[PDB]
Amino acid sequence: TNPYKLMDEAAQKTFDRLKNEQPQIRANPDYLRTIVDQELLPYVQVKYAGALVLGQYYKSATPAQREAYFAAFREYLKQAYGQALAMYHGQTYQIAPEQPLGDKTIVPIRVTIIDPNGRPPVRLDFQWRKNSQTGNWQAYDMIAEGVSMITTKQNEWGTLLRTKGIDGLTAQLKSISQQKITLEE
Ligand SMILES: CCCCCCCCCCCCCCCC(=O)OC[C@H](COP(=O)(O)OCCN)OC(=O)CCCCCCCCCCCCCCC
Repeated sequence: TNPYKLMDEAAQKTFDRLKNEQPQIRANPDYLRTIVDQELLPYVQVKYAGALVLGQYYKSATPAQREAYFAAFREYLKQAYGQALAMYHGQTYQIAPEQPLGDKTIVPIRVTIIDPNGRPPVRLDFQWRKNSQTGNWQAYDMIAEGVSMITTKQNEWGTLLRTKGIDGLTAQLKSISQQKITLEE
């Protein structure tokens, strides 16, 4: 279980479904949520990325609040990444070539989304951590062009956390995950 292979398998499998399952996506755009759930989330440290988004506000949550938060957060990943896969129009991808890992516990792995018409590339640095029990590698952030998504969400949900706490943020996640995914034509 090595992050460069996993990064590449996740990518291969996602692109395959996006190319070959247009009928399913067009019959029901929320079917993108499946492609995210089956091809991308198995490699995502969903609790850890959820907890990082909470920061200070993790310590204060009851187990009940945390489990309701994480459930909401996974639904919210499927919806949000689903809505991003709605931007597919026959892009291809490139992976950073494998480095040796040595003793490193964090590794950034770039996937360049490549436009078929030679429009500008999108550089996504996926952040992989070695799990400290199992040794397995999982993604826990995405740096889109220069910017951490996790930091982007800390900043954007910070008032909602100061005003309404985890419960407020869990209500907003559930709310967004109920938005039907929309397709460009
Ligand atoms: C590896 C396979 C990659 C798939 C790419 C397929 C190509 C399809 C074409 C579309 C181009 C892709 C880039 C879209 C532009 C963009 O980055 O934005 C896509 C959007 C940002 O946009 P927004 O303003 O809607 O944010 C507002 C949306 N709420 O991020 C998101 O979902 C944000 C969600 C991130 C939440 C916290 C971060 C958790 C990190 C966990 C890591 C998960 C994946 C790990 C997998 C191993």
